[PDB]
Amino acid sequence: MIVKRGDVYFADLSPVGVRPVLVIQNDIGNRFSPTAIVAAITAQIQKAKLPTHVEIDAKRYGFERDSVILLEQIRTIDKQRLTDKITHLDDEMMDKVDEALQISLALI
Amino acid sequence: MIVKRGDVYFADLVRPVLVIQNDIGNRFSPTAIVAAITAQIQKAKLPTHVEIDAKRYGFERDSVILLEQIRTIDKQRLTDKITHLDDEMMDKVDEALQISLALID
Amino acid sequence: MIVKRGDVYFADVRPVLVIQNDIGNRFSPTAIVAAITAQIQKAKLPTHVEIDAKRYGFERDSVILLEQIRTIDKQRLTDKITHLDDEMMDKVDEALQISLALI
Amino acid sequence: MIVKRGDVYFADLSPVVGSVRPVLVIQNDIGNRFSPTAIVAAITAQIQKAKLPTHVEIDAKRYGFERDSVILLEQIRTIDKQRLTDKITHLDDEMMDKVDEALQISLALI
Amino acid sequence: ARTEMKISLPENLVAELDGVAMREKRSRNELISQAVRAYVSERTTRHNRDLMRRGYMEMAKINLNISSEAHFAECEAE
Amino acid sequence: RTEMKISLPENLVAELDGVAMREKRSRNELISQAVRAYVSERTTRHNRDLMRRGYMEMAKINLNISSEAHFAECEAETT
Repeated sequence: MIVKRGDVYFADLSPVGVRPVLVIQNDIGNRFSPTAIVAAITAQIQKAKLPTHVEIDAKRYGFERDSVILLEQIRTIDKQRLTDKITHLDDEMMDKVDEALQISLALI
Repeated sequence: MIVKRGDVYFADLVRPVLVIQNDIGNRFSPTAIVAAITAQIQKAKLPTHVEIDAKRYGFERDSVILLEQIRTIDKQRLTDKITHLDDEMMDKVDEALQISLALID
Repeated sequence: MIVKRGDVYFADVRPVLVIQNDIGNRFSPTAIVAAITAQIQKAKLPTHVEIDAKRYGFERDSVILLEQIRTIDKQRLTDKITHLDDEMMDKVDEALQISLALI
Repeated sequence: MIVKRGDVYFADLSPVVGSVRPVLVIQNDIGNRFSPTAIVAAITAQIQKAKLPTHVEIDAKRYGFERDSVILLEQIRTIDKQRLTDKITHLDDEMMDKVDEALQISLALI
Repeated sequence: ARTEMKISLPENLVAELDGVAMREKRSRNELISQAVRAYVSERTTRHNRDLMRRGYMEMAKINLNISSEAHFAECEAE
Repeated sequence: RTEMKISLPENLVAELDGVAMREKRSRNELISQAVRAYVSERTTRHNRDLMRRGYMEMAKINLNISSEAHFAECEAETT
């Protein structure tokens, strides 16, 4: 499967619930590697509560409800757990993810 | 508790793990972001890999760090320390973390 | 050598307490110290500070003599035996002001 | 002998007499009476100006010195009073307030 | 550079300030400006550190839950 | 209480008022406190540097006389 950095998918978090997820790993590895590095997404909040958060508008990106990407919550998973590709985020939204990630991992 | 960036601890499921979160998150949050450490490879050349020879950082084993293999767990699975990587070592790690995450080029 | 105010050393052999400011303790050949003796275990003067053996790793209970102070060459400082906390140094401070009438 | 805090004497720095440097008594007066030892601060004439906040200048004409001198509050030691010979002078409250603040700096006080 | 204003510093503080000026070979404004920057940076930084703590502490229940709910996935990708 | 005229960047004052609205103080109360801290910091460091320089100039004297009076000290010990 061709996953791109910026793609958001549903992921299966079972041993064989389902939660949204944001691919953040480089595209070379996203092709020739079994694993993908992702960043969780939740809808229990609608506003950022940290400089490591990026807001997602529901209507703009086809979500049922407003959500927030959690760049403090990152992990590498098997790509096979990626099922439905919900959307893709533009360069604008990914510049936010970038600076939130550098803060989270002290690349500042 | 006592966790700081660049400290390597043991994990629970055994596993050596480099702590890579910011020191602020490390103090006031239940979760900590680590990077996998393995002894299966001694050399390991590739962009996202960093080399530790044991004869420096109080290590018993020639290990290699994997900035492609990271996870975010509960703080309490971090039991007792090992050492702390000096700045020059951390720079090589970051220099690969950024490649891993596509934050350069 | 980096001597710090509060460091106690052997000197060329009797124990000794460094009491001079830390700037001088770095960029000066000389150090000002205060003798220490073990012929008594209790203070007999307001110019004395007691030192517990077990707390500060001494063979026997000792007393600092803030009436006995002199400046020596740092080179005579050999083994660093210990360092005194802020608590113990507040005692040395008020004992020293009495000894030298800094009320 | 009745030595007072502020008195400056000559002192004999030999193993017995086999002949001497100026010296300033800085210990409290109670101890200066009922104790064999005295705590003093050296004085030199190799300089005429203070080169440190631990120095106090002494004018020659005002205090009857041959040549302008400086008290060295980094140079202090306790000696036997018996080595105090000539009393050369005594310093006023003004000059002793200087010695006081120079001493607290030298020993990290107050 | 931009805005311009009016202050009242103690006579001693300015006298001292000119001391450090005559020495480091700069002007008053170059020094006042540098001083305001340092102070404001110091305050902003500390404020931000305090907002980060407060946020992390508010997010504990969520971050913990979801760190567990995806534990197995992590362990398999080992 | 001298008085003067300064020119701060538009962004720095905007930020400055931020910390003012928060800590409930005025611009001048903050600028004044900022100049103090900076000047204290500079004066202190300057003085530490003059103390070092002086100690290093006084080494030859201080050492000599520390030795010249060594015996006197050693006698006033166990006395």
